[PDB]
Amino acid sequence: AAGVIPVGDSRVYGAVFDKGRKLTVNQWQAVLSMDAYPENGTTNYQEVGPWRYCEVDYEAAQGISDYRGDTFGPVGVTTVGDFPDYFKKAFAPYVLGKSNATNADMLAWGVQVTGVTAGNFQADDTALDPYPSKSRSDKNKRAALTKICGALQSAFDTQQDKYVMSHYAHIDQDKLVPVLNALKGIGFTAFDRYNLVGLAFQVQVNTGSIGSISAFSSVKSAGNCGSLSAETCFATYLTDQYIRWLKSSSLGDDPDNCWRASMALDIYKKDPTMGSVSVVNQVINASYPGNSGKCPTSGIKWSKNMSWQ
Repeated sequence: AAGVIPVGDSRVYGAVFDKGRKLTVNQWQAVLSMDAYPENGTTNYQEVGPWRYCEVDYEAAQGISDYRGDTFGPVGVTTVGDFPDYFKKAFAPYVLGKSNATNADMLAWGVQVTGVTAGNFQADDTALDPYPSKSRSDKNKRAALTKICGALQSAFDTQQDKYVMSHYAHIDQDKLVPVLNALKGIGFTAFDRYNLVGLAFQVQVNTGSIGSISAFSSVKSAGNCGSLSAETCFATYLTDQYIRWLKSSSLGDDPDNCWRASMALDIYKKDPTMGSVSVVNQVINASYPGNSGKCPTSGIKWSKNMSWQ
Protein backbone atom coordinates (compact mmCIF):
# COMPACT_ATOMS: atom_id res chain seq x y z
CA ALA A 1 0.00 0.00 0.00
CA ALA A 2 0.90 3.69 -0.11
CA GLY A 3 3.15 5.06 2.62
CA VAL A 4 3.02 8.39 4.42
CA ILE A 5 4.51 11.44 2.66
CA PRO A 6 8.28 11.03 2.14
CA VAL A 7 10.97 13.37 3.32
CA GLY A 8 11.26 14.71 -0.26
CA ASP A 9 7.67 16.00 -0.26
CA SER A 10 7.72 19.80 -0.66
CA ARG A 11 5.94 20.22 2.69
CA VAL A 12 8.61 18.28 4.56
CA TYR A 13 12.30 18.71 3.59
CA GLY A 14 13.46 22.31 3.93
CA ALA A 15 10.12 23.33 5.42
CA VAL A 16 9.37 21.48 8.66
CA PHE A 17 12.37 19.12 8.55
CA ASP A 18 16.06 20.06 8.08
CA LYS A 19 15.16 23.70 7.63
CA GLY A 20 18.77 24.60 6.78
CA ARG A 21 19.18 21.74 4.28
CA LYS A 22 22.28 20.29 5.98
CA LEU A 23 21.66 16.93 4.29
CA THR A 24 20.21 16.38 0.80
CA VAL A 25 16.88 14.64 0.15
CA ASN A 26 18.63 11.48 -1.02
CA GLN A 27 20.79 11.49 2.12
CA TRP A 28 17.62 11.70 4.25
CA GLN A 29 16.01 8.91 2.22
CA ALA A 30 19.00 6.71 3.02
CA VAL A 31 19.31 7.70 6.70
CA LEU A 32 15.62 7.39 7.59
CA SER A 33 15.41 4.06 5.73
CA MET A 34 18.44 2.75 7.59
CA ASP A 35 17.07 3.86 10.97
CA ALA A 36 13.77 2.11 10.31
CA TYR A 37 15.39 -1.30 9.95
CA PRO A 38 16.46 -2.01 13.57
CA GLU A 39 13.24 -0.42 14.76
CA ASN A 40 10.66 -1.93 12.39
CA GLY A 41 12.37 -4.75 10.48
CA THR A 42 12.20 -2.97 7.13
CA THR A 43 13.92 -0.05 5.42
CA ASN A 44 10.51 1.20 4.26
CA TYR A 45 10.39 4.08 6.75
CA GLN A 46 7.16 5.43 5.21
CA GLU A 47 5.04 2.35 6.08
CA VAL A 48 1.81 3.63 7.64
CA GLY A 49 1.86 1.24 10.59
CA PRO A 50 4.59 2.81 12.72
CA TRP A 51 3.25 6.32 11.98
CA ARG A 52 -0.30 5.56 13.20
CA TYR A 53 1.09 3.37 16.02
CA CYS A 54 -0.03 4.27 19.52
CA GLU A 55 0.24 1.89 22.44
CA VAL A 56 -0.90 2.20 26.04
CA ASP A 57 1.95 1.34 28.45
CA TYR A 58 4.13 -0.62 26.01
CA GLU A 59 6.59 -1.04 28.88
CA ALA A 60 4.12 -2.95 31.08
CA ALA A 61 3.08 -5.17 28.17
CA GLN A 62 6.73 -6.19 27.77
CA GLY A 63 7.58 -6.54 31.47
CA ILE A 64 9.70 -3.38 31.56
CA SER A 65 9.55 -1.55 34.90
CA ASP A 66 9.90 2.04 33.63
CA TYR A 67 6.62 3.88 33.14
CA ARG A 68 6.34 6.08 30.05
CA GLY A 69 2.58 6.34 29.48
CA ASP A 70 1.54 6.06 25.84
CA THR A 71 4.14 5.48 23.13
CA PHE A 72 3.36 6.64 19.60
CA GLY A 73 4.54 7.47 16.09
CA PRO A 74 7.68 6.51 14.14
CA VAL A 75 10.12 7.55 16.87
CA GLY A 76 8.08 6.54 19.91
CA VAL A 77 7.16 9.83 21.55
CA THR A 78 6.10 9.02 25.11
CA THR A 79 3.53 10.88 27.17
CA VAL A 80 5.93 10.80 30.12
CA GLY A 81 8.99 12.11 28.33
CA ASP A 82 9.11 14.08 25.10
CA PHE A 83 5.34 14.51 24.63
CA PRO A 84 5.16 18.06 26.02
CA ASP A 85 7.71 19.24 23.44
CA TYR A 86 5.94 17.21 20.75
CA PHE A 87 2.61 18.76 21.72
CA LYS A 88 3.71 22.38 22.11
CA LYS A 89 6.10 22.61 19.16
CA ALA A 90 4.64 20.14 16.65
CA PHE A 91 1.15 18.74 17.26
CA ALA A 92 -0.46 22.02 18.33
CA PRO A 93 0.87 24.14 15.46
CA TYR A 94 0.58 21.60 12.62
CA VAL A 95 -2.55 19.66 13.62
CA LEU A 96 -4.48 22.02 15.91
CA GLY A 97 -3.41 25.24 14.20
CA LYS A 98 -2.34 26.61 17.57
CA SER A 99 0.59 28.98 18.14
CA ASN A 100 2.24 29.69 21.50
CA ALA A 101 0.94 26.40 22.86
CA THR A 102 1.76 26.15 26.56
CA ASN A 103 1.55 23.48 29.26
CA ALA A 104 -1.85 24.94 30.16
CA ASP A 105 -3.03 24.31 26.59
CA MET A 106 -1.70 20.76 26.80
CA LEU A 107 -3.60 20.21 30.05
CA ALA A 108 -6.78 21.57 28.47
CA TRP A 109 -6.35 19.20 25.51
CA GLY A 110 -5.84 16.25 27.84
CA VAL A 111 -9.01 17.20 29.74
CA GLN A 112 -10.91 17.59 26.44
CA VAL A 113 -10.04 14.19 25.03
CA THR A 114 -10.14 12.08 28.21
CA GLY A 115 -12.94 13.69 30.23
CA VAL A 116 -10.66 13.48 33.27
CA THR A 117 -10.62 16.64 35.43
CA ALA A 118 -7.66 19.04 35.25
CA GLY A 119 -6.67 18.38 38.86
CA ASN A 120 -6.14 14.69 38.11
CA PHE A 121 -3.41 15.33 35.54
CA GLN A 122 0.25 15.94 35.82
CA ALA A 123 0.84 18.48 33.06
CA ASP A 124 4.32 20.00 32.92
CA ASP A 125 7.53 20.01 30.88
CA THR A 126 8.15 16.35 31.79
CA ALA A 127 4.74 14.71 31.20
CA LEU A 128 1.08 14.77 30.43
CA ASP A 129 -0.24 11.95 32.62
CA PRO A 130 -3.78 11.21 33.85
CA TYR A 131 -4.01 9.94 37.45
CA PRO A 132 -0.25 10.00 38.19
CA SER A 133 -0.74 8.41 41.65
CA LYS A 134 -2.94 5.52 40.50
CA SER A 135 -1.56 2.08 39.69
CA ARG A 136 -0.46 1.89 36.06
CA SER A 137 -3.00 -0.91 35.51
CA ASP A 138 -5.88 1.02 37.14
CA LYS A 139 -9.00 0.76 34.95
CA ASN A 140 -9.66 4.49 34.85
CA LYS A 141 -6.02 5.37 34.27
CA ARG A 142 -5.82 2.91 31.37
CA ALA A 143 -9.10 4.27 30.00
CA ALA A 144 -7.72 7.82 29.90
CA LEU A 145 -4.45 6.72 28.29
CA THR A 146 -6.54 4.87 25.72
CA LYS A 147 -8.48 8.07 24.94
CA ILE A 148 -5.20 9.94 24.42
CA CYS A 149 -4.11 7.26 21.94
CA GLY A 150 -7.54 7.53 20.30
CA ALA A 151 -7.15 11.30 19.86
CA LEU A 152 -3.71 10.96 18.29
CA GLN A 153 -4.92 8.24 15.92
CA SER A 154 -7.96 10.38 15.09
CA ALA A 155 -5.45 13.03 13.99
CA PHE A 156 -3.72 10.46 11.76
CA ASP A 157 -7.07 9.41 10.28
CA THR A 158 -8.55 12.88 9.68
CA GLN A 159 -5.41 14.84 8.84
CA GLN A 160 -2.76 12.32 7.81
CA ASP A 161 -0.41 14.78 6.12
CA LYS A 162 -0.50 17.35 8.96
CA TYR A 163 -0.08 14.63 11.57
CA VAL A 164 2.83 13.09 9.67
CA MET A 165 4.31 16.60 9.36
CA SER A 166 4.02 17.02 13.15
CA HIS A 167 6.16 13.93 13.63
CA TYR A 168 8.70 15.08 11.05
CA ALA A 169 8.80 18.43 12.89
CA HIS A 170 9.39 16.70 16.22
CA ILE A 171 12.14 14.56 14.71
CA ASP A 172 13.65 17.82 13.41
CA GLN A 173 13.51 19.67 16.73
CA ASP A 174 14.14 16.81 19.17
CA LYS A 175 16.62 14.73 17.16
CA LEU A 176 18.16 16.63 14.23
CA VAL A 177 18.83 19.97 15.92
CA PRO A 178 20.67 18.44 18.93
CA VAL A 179 22.67 16.28 16.48
CA LEU A 180 23.67 19.34 14.43
CA ASN A 181 24.56 21.38 17.52
CA ALA A 182 26.63 18.53 18.99
CA LEU A 183 28.49 17.87 15.74
CA LYS A 184 29.21 21.59 15.35
CA GLY A 185 30.67 21.62 18.86
CA ILE A 186 33.32 19.08 17.83
CA GLY A 187 34.12 20.64 14.46
CA PHE A 188 31.76 19.09 11.89
CA THR A 189 29.38 21.38 9.98
CA ALA A 190 29.33 20.13 6.38
CA PHE A 191 27.81 16.79 5.40
CA ASP A 192 27.72 16.51 1.61
CA ARG A 193 30.89 14.38 1.47
CA TYR A 194 31.23 12.95 5.00
CA ASN A 195 27.73 12.41 6.35
CA LEU A 196 28.32 12.04 10.08
CA VAL A 197 24.72 13.06 10.74
CA GLY A 198 23.80 9.60 9.44
CA LEU A 199 25.65 7.93 12.30
CA ALA A 200 24.79 10.45 14.99
CA PHE A 201 21.10 10.48 14.06
CA GLN A 202 20.55 6.84 15.02
CA VAL A 203 22.41 7.41 18.29
CA GLN A 204 20.24 10.41 19.10
CA VAL A 205 16.98 8.58 18.31
CA ASN A 206 18.00 5.60 20.47
CA THR A 207 19.77 7.34 23.39
CA GLY A 208 18.61 10.97 23.36
CA SER A 209 22.13 11.75 24.53
CA ILE A 210 24.05 12.92 21.44
CA GLY A 211 25.40 15.92 23.37
CA SER A 212 27.75 13.38 24.96
CA ILE A 213 29.85 13.33 21.77
CA SER A 214 31.68 16.39 23.15
CA ALA A 215 34.11 13.81 24.57
CA PHE A 216 35.58 13.40 21.06
CA SER A 217 37.33 16.79 21.39
CA SER A 218 39.64 15.34 24.05
CA VAL A 219 40.17 12.20 21.99
CA LYS A 220 41.23 14.23 18.96
CA SER A 221 43.44 16.58 20.99
CA ALA A 222 45.13 13.59 22.63
CA GLY A 223 46.15 12.38 19.16
CA ASN A 224 44.09 9.17 19.31
CA CYS A 225 43.20 9.36 15.61
CA GLY A 226 46.72 9.01 14.25
CA SER A 227 46.51 8.71 10.47
CA LEU A 228 42.71 8.46 10.42
CA SER A 229 40.90 11.52 9.08
CA ALA A 230 38.89 13.52 11.62
CA GLU A 231 35.68 12.22 10.04
CA THR A 232 36.68 8.56 9.86
CA CYS A 233 38.09 8.78 13.37
CA PHE A 234 34.84 10.20 14.73
CA ALA A 235 32.71 7.67 12.82
CA THR A 236 34.73 4.88 14.41
CA TYR A 237 34.79 6.48 17.87
CA LEU A 238 31.03 7.05 17.90
CA THR A 239 30.39 3.49 16.71
CA ASP A 240 32.64 2.01 19.43
CA GLN A 241 30.97 4.16 22.08
CA TYR A 242 27.46 3.27 20.87
CA ILE A 243 28.32 -0.45 20.89
CA ARG A 244 29.65 0.00 24.44
CA TRP A 245 26.35 1.63 25.38
CA LEU A 246 24.22 -1.09 23.73
CA LYS A 247 26.17 -4.05 25.14
CA SER A 248 26.35 -2.86 28.76
CA SER A 249 23.77 -3.93 31.35
CA SER A 250 24.73 -0.68 33.10
CA LEU A 251 24.02 1.54 30.08
CA GLY A 252 21.67 0.85 27.16
CA ASP A 253 21.30 -2.84 28.08
CA ASP A 254 20.22 -3.86 24.59
CA PRO A 255 22.95 -6.35 23.60
CA ASP A 256 20.81 -8.20 21.03
CA ASN A 257 20.69 -4.94 19.05
CA CYS A 258 24.34 -3.94 19.28
CA TRP A 259 24.73 -4.77 15.56
CA ARG A 260 22.75 -1.63 14.66
CA ALA A 261 25.84 0.42 15.45
CA SER A 262 28.04 -1.71 13.18
CA MET A 263 25.43 -1.56 10.41
CA ALA A 264 25.65 2.21 10.28
CA LEU A 265 29.47 2.24 10.26
CA ASP A 266 29.51 -0.39 7.49
CA ILE A 267 27.25 1.82 5.40
CA TYR A 268 29.45 4.88 6.01
CA LYS A 269 32.50 2.87 4.94
CA LYS A 270 30.85 1.83 1.67
CA ASP A 271 29.43 5.30 1.06
CA PRO A 272 30.56 8.15 3.32
CA THR A 273 27.86 10.38 1.82
CA MET A 274 25.27 7.93 3.21
CA GLY A 275 23.14 9.12 0.32
CA SER A 276 21.94 5.87 -1.24
CA VAL A 277 19.08 3.76 0.11
CA SER A 278 20.39 1.08 -2.26
CA VAL A 279 23.66 0.83 -0.32
CA VAL A 280 21.64 0.68 2.92
CA ASN A 281 19.68 -2.31 1.61
CA GLN A 282 22.82 -3.98 0.26
CA VAL A 283 24.64 -3.78 3.60
CA ILE A 284 21.61 -4.99 5.55
CA ASN A 285 20.98 -7.99 3.29
CA ALA A 286 24.66 -9.00 3.26
CA SER A 287 25.54 -8.67 6.94
CA TYR A 288 22.44 -7.98 9.03
CA PRO A 289 19.53 -10.14 7.86
CA GLY A 290 16.77 -11.07 10.30
CA ASN A 291 17.55 -8.06 12.49
CA SER A 292 20.75 -9.48 13.91
CA GLY A 293 24.48 -9.58 13.30
CA LYS A 294 27.78 -9.05 15.06
CA CYS A 295 28.99 -5.83 16.66
CA PRO A 296 32.80 -5.84 16.55
CA THR A 297 34.53 -2.74 17.94
CA SER A 298 37.69 -1.25 16.44
CA GLY A 299 40.01 -2.02 19.33
CA ILE A 300 41.34 1.54 19.14
CA LYS A 301 42.47 2.94 22.48
CA TRP A 302 40.39 6.03 23.26
CA SER A 303 41.56 8.42 25.98
CA LYS A 304 38.01 9.33 26.97
CA ASN A 305 34.70 7.49 26.81
CA MET A 306 31.35 9.15 26.36
CA SER A 307 29.36 9.83 29.52
CA TRP A 308 25.72 9.09 28.74
CA GLN A 309 22.68 11.17 29.80
